Amino acid sequence: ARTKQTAR
Amino acid sequence: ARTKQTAR
Amino acid sequence: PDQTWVQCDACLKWRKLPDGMDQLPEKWYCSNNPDPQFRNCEVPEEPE
Amino acid sequence: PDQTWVQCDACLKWRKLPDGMDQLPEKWYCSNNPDPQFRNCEVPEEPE
Ligand SMILES: [Cl-]
Ligand SMILES: [Cl-]
Ligand SMILES: [Zn+2]
Ligand SMILES: [Zn+2]
Ligand SMILES: [Zn+2]
Repeated sequence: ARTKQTAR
Repeated sequence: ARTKQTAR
Repeated sequence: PDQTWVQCDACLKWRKLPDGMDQLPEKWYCSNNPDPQFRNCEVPEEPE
Repeated sequence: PDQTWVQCDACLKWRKLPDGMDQLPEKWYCSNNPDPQFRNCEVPEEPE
């Protein structure tokens, strides 16, 4: 799957 | 919506 | 009457609809399908 | 720990996922979402 990450 | 018809 | 199909605006699969539907939304998705077996994008498109 | 998001392969909206989960399938759809309020393509994408 295509994912991304963003800072909390 | 986008629709089409086909014969039965 | 002939067979109506509607296209999912997301997955672009065509879905058969029953006769005599009320008017459809501008954006229509698999989740809106009255047929409970075809109510998401993961279900493959029925053969023509 | 960063917020993971996954993209629906159908509608292309991004859906937040909880931290636990690697081992996602090759294709992923809104219908697969562990969050039951974001489980179809009609639901708008949450703001970042
Ligand atoms: Cl879906
Ligand atoms: Cl959907
Ligand atoms: Zn669909
Ligand atoms: Zn969908
Ligand atoms: Zn989706």
